[PDB]
Amino acid sequence: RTDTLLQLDNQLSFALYSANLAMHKLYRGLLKALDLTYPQYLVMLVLWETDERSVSEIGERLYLDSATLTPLLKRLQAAGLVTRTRVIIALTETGRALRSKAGAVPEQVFCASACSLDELRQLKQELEKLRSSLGA
Amino acid sequence: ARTDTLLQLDNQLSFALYSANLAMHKLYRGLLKALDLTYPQYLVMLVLWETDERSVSEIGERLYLDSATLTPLLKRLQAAGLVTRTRVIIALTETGRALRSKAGAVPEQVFCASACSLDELRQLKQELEKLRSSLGA
Repeated sequence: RTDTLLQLDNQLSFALYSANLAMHKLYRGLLKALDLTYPQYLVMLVLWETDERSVSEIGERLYLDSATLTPLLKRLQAAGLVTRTRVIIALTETGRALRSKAGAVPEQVFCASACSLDELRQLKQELEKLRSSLGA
Repeated sequence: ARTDTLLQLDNQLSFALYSANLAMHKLYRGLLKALDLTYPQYLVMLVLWETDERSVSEIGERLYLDSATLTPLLKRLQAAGLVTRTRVIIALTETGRALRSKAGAVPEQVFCASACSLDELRQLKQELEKLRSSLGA
């Protein structure tokens, strides 16, 4: 009997997949004013904390390979938010200015999660533990 | 204020979720190669292996996916001869039903790779379920 092992409700992957999509849906609404997609927003988070990073450094930080990150950088550059120069990525004046408009986003996500601070930190910790166990 | 601390990558629950999901996805690209399926196509098979002969709507509300997202997947499953379409209503084929036996190795390896205890895995799954619900409400 192998069926119970494959029931949808018993898959850790599906819970992760569906919660991540729900998070994306929430962000599409939260990032509307700053015209960013979630992954693009992640790149900006990296730059707003540490500017002038190489593509390799950003990819290592976000756990993204070149093929997935490059399109994000291209879109950010075309929007005038970052520069790409031989590759090193840096914020433009408007890209740096965008940070002030994203200040309320984290709090909005915290509220929507319905988690207490400890529940959020505990969940985040377990997810990071899982990420480390799954990845090389 | 120190809006910089609120915006740090390492302080985002969403990133921990996004990156753990990505790691799980990468693992699955390797695991599913033996079944020659993509993750979403696999999810559809999971639904059918538990409850066969389902409508596109039923499969959708089970996976929290809309018809527009499911349509391409079902056509690929059909082309692979794992599923048939009866006009709406998706049913497993002999081949699709047989694929279940070898699919068991997927959850098996995921558990091993997760380096979690049974209790830890189900507890994390429960919290993620709670979050999905909360985010949508």
